[PDB]
Parts: sequence; C-alpha cells; structure tokens
Amino acid sequence: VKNNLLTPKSGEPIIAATQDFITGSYLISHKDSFYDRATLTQLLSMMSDGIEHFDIPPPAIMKPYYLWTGKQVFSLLIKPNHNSPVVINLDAKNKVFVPPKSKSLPNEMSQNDGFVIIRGSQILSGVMDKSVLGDGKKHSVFYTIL
Amino acid sequence: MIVPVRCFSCGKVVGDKWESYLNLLQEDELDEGTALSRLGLKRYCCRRMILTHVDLIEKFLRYNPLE
Amino acid sequence: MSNTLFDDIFQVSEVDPGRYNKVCRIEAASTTQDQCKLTLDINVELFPVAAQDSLTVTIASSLNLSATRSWRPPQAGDRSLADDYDYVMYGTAYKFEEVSKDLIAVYYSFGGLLMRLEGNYRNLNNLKQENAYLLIRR
Amino acid sequence: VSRDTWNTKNMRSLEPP
Amino acid sequence: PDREKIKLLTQATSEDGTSASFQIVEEDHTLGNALRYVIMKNPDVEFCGYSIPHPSENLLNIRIQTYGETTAVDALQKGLKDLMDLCDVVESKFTEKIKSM
Amino acid sequence: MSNIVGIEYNRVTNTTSTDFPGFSKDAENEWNVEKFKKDFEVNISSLDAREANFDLINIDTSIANAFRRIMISEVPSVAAEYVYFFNNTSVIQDEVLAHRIGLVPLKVDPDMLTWVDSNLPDDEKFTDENTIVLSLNVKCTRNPDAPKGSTDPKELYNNAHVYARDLKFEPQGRQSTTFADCPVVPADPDILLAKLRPGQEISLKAHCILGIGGDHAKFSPVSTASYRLLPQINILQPIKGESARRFQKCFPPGVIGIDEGSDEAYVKDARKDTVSREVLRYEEFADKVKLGRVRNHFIFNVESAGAMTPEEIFFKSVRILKNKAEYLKNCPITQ
Ligand SMILES: [Zn+2]
Repeated sequence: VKNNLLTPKSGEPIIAATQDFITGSYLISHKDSFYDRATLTQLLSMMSDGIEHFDIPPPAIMKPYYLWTGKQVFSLLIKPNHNSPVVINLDAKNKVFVPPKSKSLPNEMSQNDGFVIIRGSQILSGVMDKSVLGDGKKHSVFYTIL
Repeated sequence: MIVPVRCFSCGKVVGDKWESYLNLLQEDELDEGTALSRLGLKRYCCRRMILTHVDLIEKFLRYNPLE
Repeated sequence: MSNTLFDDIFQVSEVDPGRYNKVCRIEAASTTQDQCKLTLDINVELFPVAAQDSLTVTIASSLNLSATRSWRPPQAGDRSLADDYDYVMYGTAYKFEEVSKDLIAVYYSFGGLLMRLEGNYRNLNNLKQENAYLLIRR
Repeated sequence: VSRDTWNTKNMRSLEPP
Repeated sequence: PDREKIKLLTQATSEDGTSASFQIVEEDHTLGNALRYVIMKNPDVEFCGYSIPHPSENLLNIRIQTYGETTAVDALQKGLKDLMDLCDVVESKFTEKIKSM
Repeated sequence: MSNIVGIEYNRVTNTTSTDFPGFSKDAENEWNVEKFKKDFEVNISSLDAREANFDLINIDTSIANAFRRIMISEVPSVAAEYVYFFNNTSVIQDEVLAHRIGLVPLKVDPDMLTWVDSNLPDDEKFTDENTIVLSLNVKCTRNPDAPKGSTDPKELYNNAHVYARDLKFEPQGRQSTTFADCPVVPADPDILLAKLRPGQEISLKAHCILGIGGDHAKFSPVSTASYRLLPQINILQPIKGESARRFQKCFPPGVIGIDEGSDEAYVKDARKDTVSREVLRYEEFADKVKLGRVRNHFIFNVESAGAMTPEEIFFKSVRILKNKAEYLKNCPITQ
C-alpha cells in the first residue's frame, strides 16, 4: 500500500482522505477553531496513539488567552516534533476558492479560506480540503510528503 | 412476538407495562399517548418500545401443537 | 523599546465576518501615515472591533523584552510587553511583496489569521522571521 | 430514603474479581 | 504487586523523564479523561492526553510531558492522588447531603 | 462565555473546561483541595426508592461523566447468567426465554454475593457465596369453569401468563440464613416472561451472579443514569405585552413567567427548561434573549433498575473511581 499511493495512469495520489476524514480535517482547520492547551494536547494524543512526542508551538493568540488554531494542530500533524524530518512547502487552491477582494491581491487573501499555504510544515492559510488531502491532486499534502 | 423486558435504548423495564397498557386502552379507554404517559414511559425510546410492539405470540399460540 | 519593529495607530474602516462567527477581517488605514493600510483577521469574541474605532497596532519581536522544545508561558508576574495591550497574536512574516515603487506589502500568518501590512519605509525593521508579535489595544 | 447504606454495609461486590 | 497494570512505554519516553507514555490495561475513557483533567491542572505539566489505540483492546496510553521541574511519572502520581482527593471531597459532600436532606 | 455554554441557533459554543494553569498568563486554577472542597456543592432535589435527582455544582465535566459512565457500566449487579431448562414446551425458544430471564432485574442486594472465579471447573465454580438459584415451574391447564365463549385467556386457562414473580428463590447452603430476612424477588414481579397454552410447560432454574454492565446490559443497575447541564436563560432587554406572551410560549409551560404590574416577562424556572432553542427562530427576541448552559452545574438523574437505591449507586460510582485511582497509584510502573 505504501508503495502504491499514486495511480499509474496519471501519477496522482489515490490513497488519501475519504469523506469523514476530509470533513473532520476541514472542521479542525476552520478559521473559527481555537483550542486551549488541554484540548490541543488531547487532540495531539488522539492524533497519535498517545505515544508520540509533540513540540507545542507558541499559541497563535497570547492575549487574553493562550489559544492554538486548528491550522497549528494540522501543522503538528505534519511535523509532530523537531526530530521528524518532514518539512513541507506547498501552495494549493481549495476546491471552493473565492478570489481575493482585489485583482492584484495575492491568492492567500481569498475572501474564504480557499488558498492553502504551507511553509516549513506550518499551515499559514487555507482550510484542509479534499483538494489538499484527497485524491487526484498533485498539490496534496500527502502527495508532497510522499 | 412478546413484549421485550427492557427498552432497547434505555434499559428501562417495559415488560411489566404491556398488560397495564392494554387494560388502559380497553377499560376506561385512554388515548395511546396518555396511556403511555400514565405508565411512566416518559422517554420516547421507552414510548416506542410499547407503542410499536406487535403481540405476535398470541397469533403463534393459536397453532399450539400440544392441545 | 528596542524590540518593537512597527507601531502605528489605525482607523478601522470595515469589519466583515465572511461566513464566520468569531473571526472578522478588519480593514484599517493609518493615521498620519496616509500610505499605510492594514488588513487583519481578528478573533472578535476575544477582541471585538467595531467600524470606525482607533486601534494602536504594534509589531514586535521578543515580547518579553532547557531543550524542552515546547513553548512555555511566561510567569504570571512577568514584567513583559502585552501588559498594556488588549490583544496579542504570535505569527510569522512569510511574504514580502512590492505593490508599487516605494511601496511594499508584508504578510503575516498568526496560525492562519492573516495580516497584510502595506507601507513604504520599513526595510530595517520588518523581516521574514518567526519572531513577530502583533499587539493591538483599543 | 436519606439513610446511608454504604456506611453500614461492607461493599464486597466492589472488589476486583 | 500488579506488574501488568501500568507500563512505562520506553520507546515513547524522553531522557531524564519529563516526557513519557504509560500503557494502562483494563481502563478506558472513564479514568483516562478524569486523570487527564487532573494532570492538566498541574502547573508543571505542559502536555497531557490519552488515547485508546483500538476498541478491541482494553488498553489506554496516557501521554505526559512536563517542564524540567518534575518527571512524567511524578506528574502521573500527583494526578492520581489528586483524583483520589477529589473523589473523597465528592463522597463527603454527597454523604452529608444524604444524611441531612 | 466564562463558564457558560453558548446555545446558538446553529451551534453550541464554549463547551470545554478552560480552568487549568496554562489557559492564560494568570496560571490560576491549579489543582488544590480546600478550593474544590469549598467550591463543590451537592443539592438533592428529590430522593425516592428508585429515582434520585441531585445537583453536582462546581465540578468538572470529565469527573461528572466518569461518575455517569461508572454508574452505567461499572457498578456491579446480580442477574441470571445461566438458565437450565428441564422442560420448555412453550412457543418461546429456550435462548429467547433465557435472555428474557437475564434481563429480569432481581431485588437482591449486591455486596451480599462474591464474584464468580472463572478459572474454576463448572462443578466447583458455583458456591453459595457466588450464586443465586431461581426456579420456575409453570404448567398451563384449561380452567374448570364455564365463562363466556372465547374470553380473555386469564379465566380461560390456568397459568397462561408466566410472570417474573413466578421465579422462586432457592436458597443454597448458608443462604437459608443470610437471605432469610431478605428473600430474593424480581424487582419488577409483573414482567411478562412468557405466554403459553394448555399442555405447555416451562421448568427451569437460573443461576444469578454478580456482573458488570460493560460486560452485559443485564448487569447494569440503572434504567438510566444521566445528567444535564443546568439551563440558563438571560433576558437581555425587557419583553412586555403580547410579545411577552409569545416569548413565554416558546418555553415549557412553567419556565418563564409574566410579572403582574411591571408586565415584563421574567425567568421563573430555568431548571424546567428543555433547551429546544425555540426562541432562537423568531428574529424578534434575537437581541432580547441569550440561551446558555452552566458548564459546571450538573443535574444528575439516577433511576435504579431496582436492585439498589440510586444514592447507593452514585456513591458506589464515586467509590469505584476513587478505588481505580488508588489501585493505579499503588501499582508499580513496569518498564
Ligand atoms: Zn428507554
């Protein structure tokens, strides 16, 4: 299975997220998702089997509360700690991408969370989508990791 | 067939309420909803346990082979 | 003092939640810096922002002016920045782009909360490093 | 009601089988 | 002396403590979540979380990462003792209320 | 927010604890008793022989749910486990009848029995400290009477209905003395076990042992152990007139009242409120009401299957949580 994540007809990934995995990833990475330290660490423990070391990054919000976003959760999914070598850099359009407010404005300034930016395994923008976690896309997170 | 002893979802005993429900419906007739509420079947799972039961054991007993 | 990379007072023009319930994309123009514009995603249940209100926006490194590798909060009684600011975010400057001659845009991601800052002369203050605190006070 | 039974009755069933 | 109940997972353990995974058999979300809450109320703990790796196994891996003050084992011991003290408080309040009514 | 669960029209907000050091720069809410001791409260709204309604105030969701889970699936109870059919000529199959008997709850006090050791041969495994023996001998005959033709089968046949009360306690060994003051009976004697016709007979005995609801539901001692967060209704601005009556009709009948004189609606009893958020669909109270739930206020409703009192069930759940914490603390950690 690990040697056959891509279909030989086009090279696009074929083993990837299915429906509920995509929906859960989207709900986690949704821009309204903020997690305190306890919820974040429980999420990471469920993400692993409670047997993986996680380097907790600084929270996105430091005042009034220490809150992590879901995009930080998925960044830790990609690269759980410093000993992990997976450093991923990625630009991808989500399947529902409304353009930014202006023509000259860059793509990650979309009115929705329609453009994914990953720089150093850190998700900087965009929701976790089918187009970035599912099949048929060569800008996929798992395709790039592969 | 015969009324289940317990509600599938709750585990509340409903097998001791079938006959009282039938007599509530027949003697001094009540609506089904008020008959269910008078027996303490408050939750809708325990309500459907009695409301949807088909007493097939009476039909089966018509073919008793040990008469 | 020496740890602040940018500091300006902004007049908020627009606050639109686009299919969101706690994050808004505010648009703010600077005061006395007519070229400086600001677009910023803000958690508005922690820091509510209304159209036409004054925001003092500061970008700083080293907010507090082991090899555990996990972020540890500073002690409760720590004389640090953010004592005088109502809303603080931590992010990274991941893109510098030119919007015209003598005018650039700097892009920050605070865990996905995007900020686009536009201006002209900041070349010795704003860099592409992880150390970037955003400090807002009403 | 309103009377303790845990105090007066030794809980044997709570022991690990 | 139960040598099978709780096990330190050596592969998921840091040098000089402060990070460890403990495998606890015959335990599930009931103890896992309460223990995780109590441990997370420890100021030295920076990471607490449990997982049931598979439903088919009566098993529970709880992860503790601390700062340099204490070890993960000490954090777990403190959490277990604090859970006991919490249960004592609840029992005393419930008993006095039952007696009073 | 701030301990209040947000009830919106499309979503629920602020559902997590946020009461630990590391939530914010003020590393407050670190664990200590004498803070939980003074904060925590128990309010018993009502107590019955089978139903208890009590409040656990200022306790964490994880602990309250641990109590609920232990009550449902870890408090032991006695149920029939093995049924020995000497004779069953009824239309109900033996497996079905055995399952029904197992589902019958027995009014036998736990802690008066000992856990069966599974490592023993079947001829030495069952002892008088381990097992309750229940016999059942029912035979149907035609009634020697002359009532109206084809009436109900109660005066038409003898023993046409087999009830749980027909399960007879059969003391074994020292059970003749220990159970003398408290003979074992089903908690619900009128459970309809079987219906059967003349010439049909059921003859069995059942061995009833301690067991765990997690193992089989028949061992669960609560017909439902559950809690609910105490509802909170905040009337932000006064609602008066016919609007007050419309607002009042969106809640269960006694939830919020109408003041006489001042004429404003007011929250009369939020405990009676089921959170249907029916007010949140009307756009005229959108800015006038805020629906919430107190996150650390738990209204526990424990109803017993019949074997033990609900207060005992809850106390046993707290004891079980404490005992598993204690046993884990005493256990040596293996490499
Ligand atoms: Zn039910």
